[PDB]
Amino acid sequence: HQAISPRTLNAWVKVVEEKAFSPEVIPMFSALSEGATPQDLNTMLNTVGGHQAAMQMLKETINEEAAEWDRLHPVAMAPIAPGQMREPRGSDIAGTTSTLQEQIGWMTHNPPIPVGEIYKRWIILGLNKIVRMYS
Amino acid sequence: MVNPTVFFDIAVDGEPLGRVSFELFADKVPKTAENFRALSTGEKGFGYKGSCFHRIIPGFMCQGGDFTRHNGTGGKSIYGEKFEDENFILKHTGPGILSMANAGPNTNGSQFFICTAKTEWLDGKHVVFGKVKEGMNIVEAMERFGSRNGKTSKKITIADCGQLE
Repeated sequence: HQAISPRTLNAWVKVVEEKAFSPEVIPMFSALSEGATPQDLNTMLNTVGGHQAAMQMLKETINEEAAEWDRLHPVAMAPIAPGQMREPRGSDIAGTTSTLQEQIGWMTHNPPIPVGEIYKRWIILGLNKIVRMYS
Repeated sequence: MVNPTVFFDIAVDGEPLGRVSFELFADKVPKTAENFRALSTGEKGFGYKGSCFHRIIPGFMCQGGDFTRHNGTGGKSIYGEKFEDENFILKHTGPGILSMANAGPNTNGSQFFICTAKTEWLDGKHVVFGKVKEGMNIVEAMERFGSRNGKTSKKITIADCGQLE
């Protein structure tokens, strides 16, 4: 693991500043976010300055998806067995309540729970909400 | 005495293994102690008699008390709702500690576990409420039926259980 680069970010910043919220933002986001951890996905999103209303629309979708995820994935009984990693909650997938090595484990466990791909799908559904409002 | 003593007679695929008894620390965690004591005597008309240790992890613990679904997804306390973590005064100090299993903070029902090792990292996450008095060797035997993910190789049941004194 290497945290995303200022180089990739600059690109996403240039994308959002020019194209606002045209359909083109979505395929771009997907390209720049290849293999991202949740932490990296949030660093990309945090780089957006302004567009507060649209950023809140994204957050609402992320919160809704995360709660759906919890609903469909009941917590297993603790205590967790030695060696085993706990199952991710919605907030873990979105990066608020998890660490980076946890994200890495899930992504690299057997098989993977690909918490980056999951969170990215939620983000994408939020970007679709924004694109349909603005364009 | 203030602290009650409970016994479980354990069977393996119907065959008697032996008896394990516990001291319940009612003097430190009276609400958690009373739940397990009442489930052990059956006095509320439901409880542990006949239920199974559904998850046994060698070198870690033995877990049971789901007498409603028998697989971890059930359990129910005597209080008509899951109940808060009473306190975390007592620690997970080695084999024979009796502690509550849970699905997060303040979600105690009827599931419990018996430590077969020191598990200090559980301190502050599971409420310790008792300890094995007699029968630790029976606990150690039960551990041989577990596996790394907890699946048991034979049906480990609480054939009978109640209060001593």
